Formats: sequence, C-alpha cells, structure tokens
Amino acid sequence: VDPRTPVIVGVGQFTEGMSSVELATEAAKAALHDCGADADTVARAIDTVAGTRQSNYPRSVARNIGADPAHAVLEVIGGQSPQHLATEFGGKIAAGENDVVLIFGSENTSEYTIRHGLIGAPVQYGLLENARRARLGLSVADYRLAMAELFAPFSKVAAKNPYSSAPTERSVEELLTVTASNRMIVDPYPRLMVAQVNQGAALLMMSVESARKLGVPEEKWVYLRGHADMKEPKLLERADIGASPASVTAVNEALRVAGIGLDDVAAFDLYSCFPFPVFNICDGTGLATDDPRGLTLTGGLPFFGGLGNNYSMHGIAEAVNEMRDKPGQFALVGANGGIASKYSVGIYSTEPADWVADNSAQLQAEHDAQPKVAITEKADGTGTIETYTVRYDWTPHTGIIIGRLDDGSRFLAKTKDEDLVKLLSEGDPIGAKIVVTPGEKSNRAVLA
Repeated sequence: VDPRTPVIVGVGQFTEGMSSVELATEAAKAALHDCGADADTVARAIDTVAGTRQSNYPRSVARNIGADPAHAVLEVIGGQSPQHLATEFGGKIAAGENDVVLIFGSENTSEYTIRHGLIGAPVQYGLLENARRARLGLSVADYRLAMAELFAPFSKVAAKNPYSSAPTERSVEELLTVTASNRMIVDPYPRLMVAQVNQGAALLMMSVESARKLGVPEEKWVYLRGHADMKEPKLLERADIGASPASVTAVNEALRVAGIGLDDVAAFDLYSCFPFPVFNICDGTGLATDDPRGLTLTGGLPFFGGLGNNYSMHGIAEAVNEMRDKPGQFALVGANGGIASKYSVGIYSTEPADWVADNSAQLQAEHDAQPKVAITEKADGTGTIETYTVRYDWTPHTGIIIGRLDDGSRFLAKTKDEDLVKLLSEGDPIGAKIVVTPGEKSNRAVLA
C-alpha cells in the first residue's frame, strides 16, 4: 500500500427520548472504540467531521466525543449520502487533503410534478414500479408476488438483526395478501411492504499512515476498493421510467475499480425503501432476486426501521464487520437516491490496495448526453397511459397518470373520475386510451 491510502478503522451503530445529536454521539463513541486504539487520542486527531442531514449538529457531536476538527460538513439530502461521503473522503484522504475523518448520521421519533401530487416518496416510486411492470409484461397479481418474494428474505434478516427496531418477520403470503391490517396504501404497495426509530451510525476513516501512528490494529482495517456515484435526469425525461441505467452503471464501474466481477462479491447491501431500486440493480446486472448470497446485510428499509436518509451507513457498518470476519472477500453497498435519482456504490475488503480514481465524471457526461423524452406540460387531447398509481389513503381514491400523446411527448394527469380509477385499481391500464384536459393546477383525465 501507499501511506495515503484510506481505510475504514471504526464503525458504530446505536439503537434506543434522546436527541439526534445524542444518538450520533453514541454511535461515534462506538466507532472510536471499535478501532482498538485509545479513543481520546483518536478524537484529538480528527480533522474533519461530516454529518448527514436530518445549531451546528456536526460540531456538537464533535464536542461530545472530545474532538476539535478544523472542518465540519453538513451534507446534502438523500439516501445516497453516506456512501457518497465515504467515497468523497476516501478520495481526499488519498490526496493531500485530509487525514482522519468521522462520518455520522441519526434519526429521531420526533414543479409540474409537485402540483400533480408527486410530493412524497411512495407515490413516485409507485409510478416507477408500474412502469417496470409494463416493460416486463407481468400482470398485477404476478408482480405483487415478485415483490413479496423479493422482500420476505429481507424481513427475515431484519428480525435477527439486534439493531432493527421492533421487527416482525413476514412470509411471502402475508406480504401479498391484502387484509384490513395490510391494506393498499399507494399502488402497487400494500401497507406491510412500506412503513419510525431512534438510531445512529458512524464511520471512522483514516490514512494507513494515521492508522499506524495511532496504534490501530491491522485486523481492523478495511479498504474502499471500488466506488462510483451516478445521477439520473428528472423523472419525466428518462428513456424508460421503469429502469434506472445510471444505477447499474455505478455498480459496474465500482466493480471495475476493485478489479473484480459480480461473481467475486461475497455479500450485498442494496438500498430497499421500495422494491424498485433493488429489482433495478438485478435487471441490468444479471444478479438473481433469490441469489443465495442475499441482497441485504441489514434487513432493509421497511423492516430495519428508519425514514431512509441515513440507512446506508448501517449497511456500510455491517459490510465492514462482515469483511473483517471473512478476510480477503468483497462486499458491495448500494445507496439510493431520491426518486431513483442518485446511486452510490462502495465495495469493501481487507485485501489492500492503492486508491484507484473512478470514472464517474466522464460516465455521467455520457449519460447526460442521452436524448431526453419531450414533455408537454399543458396537454390537451387523446393519449395513452404509460404508467400510473392510485392513492388509497385519499377519499375519493385518486389516480396519477403519466401519459403519452400521438406526438410521443409525455404529460402528467390527476383523476377522480369513478370510471378511470376503477380500471387503475382493479384492472390493467397500461396502454389504455384516455382524454386529458389542461388546467394550471392539474390536468385531469377520463376514459375514451
């Protein structure tokens, strides 16, 4: 190795009401202890703290652990951020920038798409998920089975994870069967498949030179062997609403950087608030959904607990532990990412190497050069349903549609028409003809 090469040396998790500072503090204290050196000496050596977004929250965490770092960072929103952050400080440790960095996050118990209803995460993921159902040509009930078969192995791992907050294990049948208890929320998801905790996570990272200076046992060092960060264009510009090629590209580029192939990976933690971003990696990569290696280390999002923002740092922590236990093997972490907007991948191993710079910037500019699908904001005429969702938590039930015209440009529409909503809830709408009427609040729709 080169002395500037970055290693993860300490990881920390905590579950418990404590403040969000207090929770990140508890996890940070465990990261400092995990490294096997004197915590206080390590704390004095920290030059940067970075926190994920939930006052100076990163400096309060620092004061609490005995650190006085020159830089404090408050990162941008999104589930990609823990892994984006680890990659960014890896790179800066590799150059002449930083030497000891602490990353942490926590959570407490306490445009033209906006005006159409796309405000929360679930309704928007519904559209992507129904778009993937279109491309695969699966029926509604068939797809619902696929989702339950993907997620049941998740909740099993989740139930044996002590860091999981109040988890019950669920069978495939239990997830797929609509009851008064497991009722339809947003199409196509039943309640048990989408669902508040106290938890903190921290990562301690260093140059190999700082690890020796500070007295950190070598059996604790883990390398970030591969990495990539990718980004999609806004939802209605995407070539296929049912896929995210940027996520797959990130995975493949991170694989290249490590010098390995998909078969060489021993363990996966794939980000899973909804089935889609998991499915999507599987579709573009060849990885089977029932792969014996497993697709989660943590148990995943519905089941593990949490809002979604700081989830992947628990992933990274589990990856790092699992890799110390199986020295020489490789672990992939995937972090999502808005409305499948962002994806960040890290591959971890005890096997040493020099930091390899990734090709994300040039891969991003290639994907940015792809043609964008055209949008008609004020659509007036006859169109085809490309994808849809329904809000079952509203009365009357409310449909959101992305459509196509004859022109081939996309639009959005909202609908409470009793006739149309019956087709979206109880049948198979893809491709059905509808008539859309413009309006500056929402475009409305009805059958043809």
